[PDB]
Amino acid sequence: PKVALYNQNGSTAGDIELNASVFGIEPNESVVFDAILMQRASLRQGTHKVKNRSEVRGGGRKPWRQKGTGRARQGSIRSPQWRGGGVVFGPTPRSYSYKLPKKVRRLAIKSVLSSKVIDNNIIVLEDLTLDTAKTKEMAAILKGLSVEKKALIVTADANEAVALSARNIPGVTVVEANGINVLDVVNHEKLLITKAAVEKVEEVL
Amino acid sequence: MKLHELKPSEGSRKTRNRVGRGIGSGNGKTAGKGHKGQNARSGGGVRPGFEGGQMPLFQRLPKRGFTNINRKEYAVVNLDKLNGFAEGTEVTPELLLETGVISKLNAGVKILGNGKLEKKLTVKANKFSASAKEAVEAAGGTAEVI
Amino acid sequence: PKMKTHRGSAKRFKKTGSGKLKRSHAYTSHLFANKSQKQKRKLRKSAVVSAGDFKRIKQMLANI
Amino acid sequence: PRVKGGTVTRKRRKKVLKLAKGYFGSKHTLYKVANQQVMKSGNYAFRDRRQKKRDFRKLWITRINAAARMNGLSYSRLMHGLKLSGIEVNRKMLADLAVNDLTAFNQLADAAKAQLN
RNA sequence: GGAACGAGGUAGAUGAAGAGGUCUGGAAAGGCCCGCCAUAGGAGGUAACAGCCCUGUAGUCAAAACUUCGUUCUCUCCUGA
RNA sequence: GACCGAUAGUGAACCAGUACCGUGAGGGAAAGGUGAAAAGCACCCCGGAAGGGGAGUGAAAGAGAUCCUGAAACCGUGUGCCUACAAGUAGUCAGAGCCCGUUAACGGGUGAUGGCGUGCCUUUUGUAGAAUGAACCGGCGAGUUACGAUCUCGUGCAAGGUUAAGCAGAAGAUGCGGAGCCGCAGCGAAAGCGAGUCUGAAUAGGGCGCAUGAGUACGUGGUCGUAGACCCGAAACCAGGUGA
RNA sequence: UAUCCUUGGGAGUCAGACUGCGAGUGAUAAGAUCCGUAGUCGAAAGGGAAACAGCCCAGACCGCCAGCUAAGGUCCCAAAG
RNA sequence: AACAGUGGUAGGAGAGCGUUCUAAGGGCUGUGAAGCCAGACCGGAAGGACUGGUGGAGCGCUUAGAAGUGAGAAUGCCGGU
Repeated sequence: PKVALYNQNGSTAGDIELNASVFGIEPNESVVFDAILMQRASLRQGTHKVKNRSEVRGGGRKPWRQKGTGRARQGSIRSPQWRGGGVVFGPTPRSYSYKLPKKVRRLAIKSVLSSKVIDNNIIVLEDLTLDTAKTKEMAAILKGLSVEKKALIVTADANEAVALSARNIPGVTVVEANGINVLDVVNHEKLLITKAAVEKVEEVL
Repeated sequence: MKLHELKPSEGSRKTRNRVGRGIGSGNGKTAGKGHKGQNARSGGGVRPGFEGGQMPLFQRLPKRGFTNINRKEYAVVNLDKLNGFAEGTEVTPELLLETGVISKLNAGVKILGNGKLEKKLTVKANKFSASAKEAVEAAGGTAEVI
Repeated sequence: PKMKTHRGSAKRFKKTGSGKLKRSHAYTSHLFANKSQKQKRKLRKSAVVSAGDFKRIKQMLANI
Repeated sequence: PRVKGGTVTRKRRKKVLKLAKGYFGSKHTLYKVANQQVMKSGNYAFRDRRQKKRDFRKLWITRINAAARMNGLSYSRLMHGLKLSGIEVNRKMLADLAVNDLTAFNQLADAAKAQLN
């Protein structure tokens, strides 16, 4: 991986050689799939619950005697047969979360980054510097870089100017090197990084 | 990958078997519980070792022995795992825990001769076996004890 | 809830390296004058659980 | 999430009812009584697809036999003569002739009658 | 027990950018062509799906009075090897 | 909020713990939608009114006060074909005549007449069954979830696999966290010994084991266990209260 | 001629019926009962036995308006002397 | 291609259809969405389209995922007739 470099202007300069262990590796799509489902699930909230025949109000008395009537045996007006009724099993609050092993998850993120550098939806850009915190400047930068779609932006230490900007844009997200996901990477179609953040991710990986 | 071309690894995923959802499934009207009986009911069954009033196996069999309070389950090394170390280097349970050879020290360490050596080492442990220490000094090592 | 282990069978059986279950014999408690020494020497020894019984019970001993 | 199932049941049952047109009253108006006739109609249809082969055979044979009796023969004796000759055409053809072109039927019967002797 | 100070709550205020044009339409938030703002594209509403129509949002501000916390000071009480 | 959307979801989206039932404790419902806006129908007629027909408003009145859509059962009107010497789980196949003309293909609707043919479900050795259940239509309605075990499949790493709680982190991912857990060596009641061990007096024999080695974490699925554990269903038991 | 063994996962079944043969109990009676043995039904439609689960023949992926046969039949019901 | 086979209850295994919701991507829709009614269409089945009518605003398609996931029967519950 010897990918080009760009400035905040959008002008090319000398290229950059990357850690082949992190970027120059063949991906594992089964792994990526698993990680995606894990995260996609972990984001759930589990606020689904219904009223059992015990939890529902009333019931209690045998509404009519077991025998003598032509009617059917019934124990309560809240059993599931009934209009009001208590639900049989239904949902109930829980957590869909699970955790994978560390080797697997880091392989996953390595794989997807390798895929990004393969299909060349990756951009290195040293020295993001904004005199302001505005969005016009950011959008102009992205225009100069020919970024017409979703996008992810990476720093090392949370440029608050860059975060205040770039959020009002719908398809754009910002994060530090420590906060990288696989899901954001996959979803945002294109990746912008500072070489500082590159050294960080590749030294922790 | 891409979210709109996802697919799993084959064999990783399967569809669950629903029942009471028709006869074309082959699990309709009984869910594979067959016809009437104690096993076909809701909460229906018996405790696992039950045999229908026959005196079950464990009761017809006797108890045996006891447990010691002062038992020692030494952590075992089998003398081939030592070949991973450098020549002439000392050895300790601390060192083994560091290397990850031992995931758990349980009252001490014992070494055993399910292997061989090509190295002399200044080994020290809690306890040895006869074959093990002989193999050690034969390779030229030593047999210190903690 | 963790599965509860079946304590009587735990007290009676022991696990092997091959997964089989060691056991003792019955007819070895108290009434020996009505038995040959051949039986007795055969029965002080150990034994092994059969396949059917093993199928019946092994879930009660996953935790050993 | 919850699932009602409003449209599917209606759609399926209506499909059945459209199959059950022309049936006597409730057996086209009501779902389930119609279902248990439609199904029955399916078994009857299977059966009848195989009875056609058995019925038209009889019909052809009766026609052939009548024509052979006026020619001065029996069906059995005829068809024996024909198989003995090599005239293995078939009974449906023979019937169609015996209705339309009876002269050809006579030609064939005369051949068989000759070769019976 | 008392003051002072700081922060906050209990009402609020401010707050960028298009009736852009045109086609349908009963009516445009819609389609096509165009622009703009953005620390604001959260939401809801408006004759139909609205970042730029309204209330609003981000951000910045605000309290006579009553309250919550915190700091300091007064206030109190103090001996131990 | 990979929670419900008016038989759901709070019992209760509406003047509900109301109406209503009960001496009493107590039990316990039903019932949402005009339209963007009332612009909610001036006026003419029928009629005692109600309710209609016009007109008018409105995009729409087939929107008109149960006011979005508005199915089915059920109720009727009209009509193409058939039908008053015929017995039929009611159809199917063959088939004439008559009437039509399609998502245009050996088409459609009726169907004189012939042949064959004892409904569905359950439960049964066996049911057309004179055994059970269903009046019909519509809706609701039954094997699930957590935790743990085990098997298979898959993935990752492999004699090494793995973290938990917890901290930071948008209710997240992630990082840190190696305390702990499974396995790598078993045998024995145990001391204990160790690729051997136990029995035994025994270097004997025999058992269990190794030599014939792959596990581990996570996920899907099957099954099991503990929990209402596929759904409904008793007579009854206990506690506390209400009632002469 | 291809099904046999092992290991492992998952089940259901433990009310059976008739027929033929050999036996018992019975009254050498029972569509009886209980056993063995073979079949069919069960879990198997089709043709015949008038109808007729268990008898005779025979085993259904689907279609065809083709043919040869089994059991059983050929004066008419009803195809065939 | 050839050969052989394809009745089936309990029951085991495997292939799929369809419903709701979610994610992403690509779309439809006042020039008329879903829903509803017809139709002589397509598919091996579950089922799926097309045209027209009603209706008058939201809905499909693909790949995956998760489920309150499919009703003809309970002397089932509710409502209607």
